[PDB]
Amino acid sequence: GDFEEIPEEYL
Amino acid sequence: EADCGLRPLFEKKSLEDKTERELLESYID
Amino acid sequence: IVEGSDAEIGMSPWQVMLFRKSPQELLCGASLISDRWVLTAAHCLLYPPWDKNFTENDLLVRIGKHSRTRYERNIEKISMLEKIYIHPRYNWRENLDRDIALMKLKKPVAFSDYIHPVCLPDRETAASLLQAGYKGRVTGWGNLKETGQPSVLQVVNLPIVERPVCKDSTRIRITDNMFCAGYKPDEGKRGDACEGDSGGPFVMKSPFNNRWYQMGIVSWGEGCDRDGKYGFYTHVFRLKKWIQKVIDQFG
Ligand SMILES: NC(=[NH2+])c1ccc(CNC(=O)[C@@H]2CCCN2C(=O)[C@H](N)Cc2ccccc2)cc1
Ligand code: NA
Ligand code: NA
Repeated sequence: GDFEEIPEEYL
Repeated sequence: EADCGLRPLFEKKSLEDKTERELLESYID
Repeated sequence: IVEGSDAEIGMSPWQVMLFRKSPQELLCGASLISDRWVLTAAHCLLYPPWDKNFTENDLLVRIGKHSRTRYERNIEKISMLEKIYIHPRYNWRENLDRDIALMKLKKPVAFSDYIHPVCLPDRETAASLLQAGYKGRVTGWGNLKETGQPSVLQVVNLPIVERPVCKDSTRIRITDNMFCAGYKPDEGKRGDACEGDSGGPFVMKSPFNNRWYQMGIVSWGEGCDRDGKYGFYTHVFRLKKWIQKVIDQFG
């Protein structure tokens, strides 16, 4: 829940 | 890898981390 | 990691974080063993008593990290999984015997000051270092207590324990594919891996060639840092023939 979001390119 | 296990920020520039000597001292004598 | 300390930058450049795609969370630790192969614990990927069975598309590998939750722009590298390989005789039904899995990445990761593979032991280094009393180092972003969540990667050095003391500390059946580490209650010092540290490396620095070798994988424990209990680690050297077969057959 506390994770900063990763660049969308990786999902 | 030929270079495996050699850390760029420690072994590769001959720097030691703060607690690796604790391991060395345990490999007795 | 319980009773450990914050890592220095670049101290464990083979440390890998296994990350769940949705909900976005830490799943496990792991280690980099080449530019395309990552080593972890099988229970990180498959554990039917807990309804755990991840597939490649469920996960990401994050390499070069220090901060647990932050996206470390220009430092970490995030990689997709090509394929997972679990030991065919991994014993999830009983005692996590042969708790080891490999992951191949879709593309090779770029090495850097923060990203660098660890060595796997050959028979002689293992014979020389895997001795009661000799200390290794375990790293991870798992729980700080049995019952957070650290801000950054944690590290703790722990001595290997004699196999009879390992055996006498638990009712679980121990095998030659496992070893245990930790301080005894009369030794004063403490420390242990814990939930979330699963799959991360137990490493030792060889005094012969000053290289770091991965001797264990964080596997299991009863509670964390309890007196008279020890952490159990997969014995990497004993399962190395499987490791090499996979990489030799699949690249
Ligand atoms: N060093 C430690 N204190 C420690 C503790 C826990 C973990 C994470 N590993 C686990 O949580 C594993 C997953 C299956 C149950 N489990 C456990 O560690 C169980 N608590 C003990 C157990 C039960 C059945 C078979 C083998 C071991 C990793 C390290
Ligand atoms: Na026992
Ligand atoms: Na203990």
